[PDB]
Amino acid sequence: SLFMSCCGMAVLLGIAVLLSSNRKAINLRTVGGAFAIQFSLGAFILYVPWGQELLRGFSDAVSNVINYGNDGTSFLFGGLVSGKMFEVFGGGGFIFAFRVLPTLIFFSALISVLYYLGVMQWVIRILGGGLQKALGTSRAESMSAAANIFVGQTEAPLVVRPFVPKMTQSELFAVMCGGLASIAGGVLAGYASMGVKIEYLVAASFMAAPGGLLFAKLMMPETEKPQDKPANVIDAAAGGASAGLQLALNVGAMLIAFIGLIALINGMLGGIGGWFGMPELKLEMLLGWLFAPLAFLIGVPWNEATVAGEFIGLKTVANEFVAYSQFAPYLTEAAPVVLSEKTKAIISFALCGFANLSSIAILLGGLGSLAPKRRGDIARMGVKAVIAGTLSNLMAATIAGFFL
Amino acid sequence: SLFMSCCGMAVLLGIAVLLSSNRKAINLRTVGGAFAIQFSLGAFILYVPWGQELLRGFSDAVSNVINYGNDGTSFLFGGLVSGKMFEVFGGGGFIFAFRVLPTLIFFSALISVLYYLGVMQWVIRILGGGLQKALGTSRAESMSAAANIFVGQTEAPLVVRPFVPKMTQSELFAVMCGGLASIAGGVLAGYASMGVKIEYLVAASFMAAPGGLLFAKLMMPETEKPQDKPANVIDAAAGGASAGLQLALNVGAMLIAFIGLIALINGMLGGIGGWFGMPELKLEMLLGWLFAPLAFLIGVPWNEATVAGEFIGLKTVANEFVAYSQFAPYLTEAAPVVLSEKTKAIISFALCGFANLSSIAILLGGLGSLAPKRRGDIARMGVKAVIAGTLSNLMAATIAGFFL
Amino acid sequence: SLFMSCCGMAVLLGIAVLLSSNRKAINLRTVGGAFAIQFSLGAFILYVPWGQELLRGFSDAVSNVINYGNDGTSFLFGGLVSGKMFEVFGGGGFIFAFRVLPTLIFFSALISVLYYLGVMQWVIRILGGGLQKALGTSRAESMSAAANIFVGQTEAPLVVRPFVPKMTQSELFAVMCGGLASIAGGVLAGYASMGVKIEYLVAASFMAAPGGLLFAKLMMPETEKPQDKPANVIDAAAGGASAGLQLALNVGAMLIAFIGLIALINGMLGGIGGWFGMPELKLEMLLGWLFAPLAFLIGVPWNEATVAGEFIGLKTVANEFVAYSQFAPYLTEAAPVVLSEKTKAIISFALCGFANLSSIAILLGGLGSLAPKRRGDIARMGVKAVIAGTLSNLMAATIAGFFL
Ligand SMILES: CCCCCCCCCCO[C@@H]1O[C@H](CO)[C@@H](O[C@H]2O[C@H](CO)[C@@H](O)[C@H](O)[C@H]2O)[C@H](O)[C@H]1O
Ligand SMILES: CCCCCCCCCCO[C@@H]1O[C@H](CO)[C@@H](O[C@H]2O[C@H](CO)[C@@H](O)[C@H](O)[C@H]2O)[C@H](O)[C@H]1O
Ligand SMILES: CCCCCCCCCCO[C@@H]1O[C@H](CO)[C@@H](O[C@H]2O[C@H](CO)[C@@H](O)[C@H](O)[C@H]2O)[C@H](O)[C@H]1O
Ligand SMILES: Nc1ccn([C@@H]2O[C@H](CO)[C@@H](O)[C@H]2O)c(=O)n1
Ligand SMILES: Nc1ccn([C@@H]2O[C@H](CO)[C@@H](O)[C@H]2O)c(=O)n1
Ligand SMILES: Nc1ccn([C@@H]2O[C@H](CO)[C@@H](O)[C@H]2O)c(=O)n1
Ligand code: NA
Ligand code: NA
Ligand code: NA
Repeated sequence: SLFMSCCGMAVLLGIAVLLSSNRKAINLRTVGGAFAIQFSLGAFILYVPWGQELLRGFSDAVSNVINYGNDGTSFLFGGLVSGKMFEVFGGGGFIFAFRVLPTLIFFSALISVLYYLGVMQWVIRILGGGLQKALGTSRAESMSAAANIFVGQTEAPLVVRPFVPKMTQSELFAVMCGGLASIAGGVLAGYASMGVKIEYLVAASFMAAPGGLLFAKLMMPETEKPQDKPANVIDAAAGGASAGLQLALNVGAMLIAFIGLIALINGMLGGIGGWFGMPELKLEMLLGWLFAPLAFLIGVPWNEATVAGEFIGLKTVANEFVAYSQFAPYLTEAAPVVLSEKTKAIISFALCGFANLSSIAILLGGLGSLAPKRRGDIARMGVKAVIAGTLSNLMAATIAGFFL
Repeated sequence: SLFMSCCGMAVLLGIAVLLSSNRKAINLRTVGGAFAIQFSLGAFILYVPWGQELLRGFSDAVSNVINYGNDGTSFLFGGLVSGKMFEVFGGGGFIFAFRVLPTLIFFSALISVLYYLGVMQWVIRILGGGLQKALGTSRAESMSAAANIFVGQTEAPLVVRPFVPKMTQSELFAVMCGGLASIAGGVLAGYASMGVKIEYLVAASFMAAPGGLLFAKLMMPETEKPQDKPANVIDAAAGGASAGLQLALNVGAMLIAFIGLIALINGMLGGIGGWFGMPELKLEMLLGWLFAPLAFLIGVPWNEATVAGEFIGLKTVANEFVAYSQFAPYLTEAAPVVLSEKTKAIISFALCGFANLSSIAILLGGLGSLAPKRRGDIARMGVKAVIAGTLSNLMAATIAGFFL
Repeated sequence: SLFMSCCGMAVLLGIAVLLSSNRKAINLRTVGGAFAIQFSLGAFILYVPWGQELLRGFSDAVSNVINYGNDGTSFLFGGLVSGKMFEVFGGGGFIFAFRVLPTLIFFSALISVLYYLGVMQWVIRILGGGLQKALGTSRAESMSAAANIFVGQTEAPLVVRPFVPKMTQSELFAVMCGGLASIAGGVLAGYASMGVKIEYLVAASFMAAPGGLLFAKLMMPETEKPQDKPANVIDAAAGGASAGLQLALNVGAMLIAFIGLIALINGMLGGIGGWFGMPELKLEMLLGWLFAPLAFLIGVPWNEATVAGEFIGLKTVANEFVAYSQFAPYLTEAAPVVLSEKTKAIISFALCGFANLSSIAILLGGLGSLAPKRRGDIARMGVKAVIAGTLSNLMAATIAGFFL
C-alpha cells in the first residue's frame, strides 16, 4: 500500500547519503526541513482540499495564458494550426513544429516582460527568502532555487550573478542541482501542449525548489563559510522572443536528430539482438528492463513498471523533452497501453526535470560564463549534480504517488 | 475640406519647432526646401497625371519582382503556397510564414546584388546629391537619407560609414531620423504581400528622404561645422539571403510574441476594465481613443478617426509590422469596418516607417557599431529622433490625404 | 563509341597540364596512380559484377539510414510529410522544406556521433593511408582527401588541423581541391531524397578522393618539402544537430533567393533578348548553349548535350544544390525531356561536387580559421582550385559514362 512509497523515499534518501562528500557534515535542520517542505507541499496541493483548489486556479491561469499566446502562432501558420487539419490528416493534423515550438517563443517573451516589471523578482524574493530562513541555506543559492521554478538552469542563477564567482563549492553545487531538478516556464507550456497535465507540471516545478536543495545538501553539505536590463518593456519582449526563437530551433533540431537516431539504433538493435534470438530487441525494451526496479520503487505497479521504465530511462539517457514526446501518446485515447491515473502522475513527475548528462555541457556554458574560473568545479561536480537532480524528480514522483 | 489638412501640416511643423534644441538656429532654406520637396513630391506622384504614371510604372515593376521571387518560396513550400490552400482552409489557406517572410530573404539578396553591381550607389548618389544642393545639408547625411528609401535604418548609414564617427550631433540625429522615417525594401514587399497598396509604400518611401531631413533640422538644427565587398556577385546574393533569413526569423518570432502578448493584455484589460463597468475593454480601444485626435488632425474623417487611431497607435507603441498585420484585413472584402479610400491611404502612409521605441535599441547596435564612442549620443537623442520620425510619417500622410 | 570518352579523359587531363604551375615538376607516379585508382574504382563498382554488388549494398544501407532519420521529421511535421499530401496537392504535396532540409540535420548528428566513437577516423585512416602509400602524397593531404568522401570541405581538414598552418602550397591546394571535388554526407542524403540515384552519389563521392588529388597534383605539383571533443556521445549528437540546423537554414534561404533571382534574370533576359528577336531567351538557354560542348565531350549524346549543359553550367555558376533542384524533375515520370539512362548518370556524376566560386569564400572562412596566416594563399589559389575540382567531377562523369 503506502509502505512501498515510504520505503521508496527512504531508499532515495539513502543513496544520497551513501554518495555524500561528508555524511558527518550533513546539516539535519537543512536536509530535514527541505524534505519536510517538499513533502508538505505535495500534501498541500495534491491531498488537502484547499491546496488542490489553489493548484487548479494557478493551472487554469497558465492554461489561459497558453491559449492567449496561441493567437500569435495562429496568425503565422493560419490554417495549418486550425481544426481543419484534423479533418484532413486525422491524428497527423497536429503539427508539433507549429503547435508546440512557437509556445517557447511566446513564454520566453512573457517571462522577459515579467522580469522587466519586477514581478518575477518579487515572487522569487518571497519564496527564496522563506527557504533560507527555514533551511539555513545561504541567500544566493536560495534565490536561484526559487528562480528555477519559473526559468531554466542557465537563466536562474542570473538573479544572483555577482555572487556566483565567489560562492562555495556546496553553493555552486546547489545552484547546479536547482536547475537540474527543475524545468522552465517555456518548455512547461510545451509539455502541456503535448498532453501532459498542467497540475502535475506546476506541482513538480514548485517541489523542485526544496527537492533540489534537499539532495544538494545531502550529497554536498556545506563545509566552507558562505558570504552575505532593456531600455523599455517592449525591448524586453523582443529580447525574450529572440531567446525563445533560438531555443525553439535548438529543440526542434534535437528532436529530429534524437528520434531519428533512436530509430536507427532500434534498426541495429534488431539485427544485433537477432543473433541472440531476440530480433524484436529495441531501445525501449532495454530502458524499460533496466529502469523497471526504479519505477517500481517509486510507486509504479508491478505490471506497469516496465512501460514506465522506458520513459524514465529515456529522460535520463537523453532528455525529458524526448521522453515526453514518447509518453504523450499514452495520455490520449489512442494509447497503446492504458495506464492507471497514478502511474500517469508518477511518470509525469519523474520526467519533470532537466536532469541529464547533456545538461552538464549547458551548465558549463551558461553558468560557466558567469564565473569562467569556476568551469573546472562545474565539470567536476557535473555527474553528481545530475544524480542529485534525478533523485529530486524521483522523490517528487514518490510523494505525488503517495497522496494519489 | 482642405483646410483641415493645411492646419494638420501646420500643427506638425509647430510641434517640431516647440521641441527644437534651438529655434533661432533653424535654417529656413533647409527646412523650407525640405518641406517644399516632400510636398511637391506628393503633388507630383499623387496628383499630376504624368507623375501618377511614373509611380504606377515603378510599382508594377516592384510587383513583378515580388512575383519572380515567389518562385523561390514556391519551390521550398510547394502546395502550401498554392491555390489549393484556399480550397481547403478557405481564408486560413494564406499561410503568413510561407507567403510573406520568405520575401524578406529574396529582396535582401537582390539588394545585396544591386549594391555589388553599383546600381544602388548610382541612384543614391543622384538623389542624395540633389538633396544637399537644394537644402544645404551635408554630403553624408544626404546620402544616408536617400539610401534609407531602399534599405533599412542600419544598412543606410553604411554608404557613409567612415564619416559617421566624426559627424556633428545634428548630422548623427538626421541619420537616425532618416532611418526612423522610412522602412526597407524587404519589409516593403512584405507589406505589399499582405495587401498594402504598393503605390502608397513606394510614395511614402521616397517622401521619407526629404521628410526625415525636414523634422531632423527642425528639431535639431546644425550649430556645429560639418566636414567634407563580396568576392563576386554570387557571394553578394548569398550574403544577402543570409541577412534576410536572420531578419525573417526575427520578424516571425516577434509577431508570435507581440500578437500573443496583445491577446494576453486584452484578457487582463477585460478583467480590469470590468471593475469599472467596461468588461469589453481592449488594447485597441485605448489606442483608438488616444490617437483619434491625431488621426483626425491628419485628414481622417470624424467617424473613422477612432479605428484609424488603433493602427497608428499600435505602430507607435510596438512597430509598423504589427500594425500592418492588424490593418491588412481592413483592405480585403471581408473587412469588419469598411473604410474610405482616402482613410486607407492615410493609414498606409502614417504606418510606413520604423518610427518606434524599439528601433532605438536597434540603432544603438547597428549605427553604434559604426561609431562605438557615439553610442551615448544615440541613446540621448533616441526619443526625440523617434518623435521626428513619427512627425515625418504623419506629414506624409497629411500630404497624401490632401491630394486624395 | 568509347573513343569519345577516352578522348574526353585526355582533354580533361590536357587542360590541367596546360594550367599547371610547373609541368616539369609533375610526379608521374602520383598523377599516374591517382588516375589509375579513380579509373579502376569506376571499373570496379560500375562494371565488374562483384563491385556492383558492394555498391548496391552500401547504397541500400544509406537508403535505410535516411528512412530511419525520416522518423524524426515525421514527428515534427506530422501529416505535412505523409501520403495524404499527395492526395490533396498532388505533385505539390512534396514539401521540399520538410522532406529534404531536415535530413541535413539528422545526418550531421549521425556523422558527429560516428566521429565521437572513432568509426570515421578508422575508415579515413585506412583509405587515406592507402592513398599516400600508392601515390606518394603526404600524410595530411591524403587523410583530408579520404575524409572529404563523407564530410564537407570545411569539416574534412579538421582531421589534420595541426598540420594545416605549416603545410606546403601544394598541400594546401590539394586540401582545397579535395573539398571542391566532393560533397558531404548530409547533402548527399538530400540529393537522394530529391530523386538522385544513391549509387551514383556514393560512387562519385569515393571517386572524388583520387580524382581530387589527381588534378591537384597536375595543376599544382609539389615543389617544396612536406613534413611528417564532446563530453559524451549524446553531446556529440546535439552538436551535430545544431550544425546541421544552421546548414539547413543556410541552404533553404539560398534556394529561395537563387531560384527567385534566376526567375528575375529570366524575366529581364526575355526583354533584353527580345531586342534581338529572341524574346524566349532564358538563363537555361545561355548555360545550355555554352556548356553543350563540355557535355558532349564527356559522353553526352549530341541531341542531349544542350539540356545536359544547362545543369552542369548552373552547378558551376551557382552551386550543385541549385542544379540538382532543376535536374530532379528530369528523374521522374513527369519529365519535360526524357533523357537516356547514361545521360542521367553523367549529369549526376558531373554535378556531384562543391566546385563553384562561392565555395572559395567558404574555404576562406572554414579552412582559413585553421590557419589565419594562410588566407592569402587560399584566396590566391581559389580559382585554380575550383577549376581542378570541376575537372575531377567531369573526369568522374566521363569514367562513369564509359562503363555505362
Ligand atoms: C539516445 C539514447 C541512447 C543511449 C546512450 C547512453 C550513453 C551513455 C553516455 C555516458 O558517457 C559518459 O558520460 C560522461 C558525462 O559527461 C562523460 O564524463 C565526462 O564528463 C564528466 C563530468 O561532467 C567527467 O567526470 C568525465 O571525466 C568526463 O569524461 C564520460 O566521458 C562519458 O563516457
Ligand atoms: C504591445 C503594446 C503595449 C503597450 C506598451 C507601451 C509602453 C510604453 C513604453 C515606454 O517606456 C519608456 O521608454 C523609453 C525609451 O526607450 C525608456 O527610456 C530609456 O531610453 C531613453 C532614450 O533612448 C532614455 O531617455 C531614458 O533615460 C531611458 O530610460 C524609458 O526607460 C521607458 O520607461
Ligand atoms: C545565378 C547564376 C547567374 C550567373 C552569374 C555568373 C557570374 C560570374 C562571376 C564571376 O566573377 C568573378 O569571380 C571571381 C571569383 O571570386 C572574383 O575573383 C576574386 O577572387 C579571386 C580568387 O578567389 C581573385 O583572383 C580575384 O582577385 C578576386 O577578384 C572576381 O572578382 C569576379 O569578378
Ligand atoms: N530553458 C531551457 C530549456 C531547455 N534546456 C535544455 O534543453 C533540454 C531539453 O528541453 C533540457 O533537458 C535542458 O538541458 C535548457 O537548458 N533551458
Ligand atoms: N530592415 C529592417 C527591417 C526591420 N527593422 C526593425 O524591425 C521592425 C519591424 O519591421 C522595424 O520597425 C525596425 O525597428 C530594421 O531595423 N531593419
Ligand atoms: N557540408 C557542406 C554543405 C554545403 N556546403 C556549401 O554549400 C553549397 C551548396 O550545397 C556547396 O556547394 C558548398 O559550397 C559546404 O560548404 N559544406
Ligand atoms: Na529551472
Ligand atoms: Na530606411
Ligand atoms: Na567533401
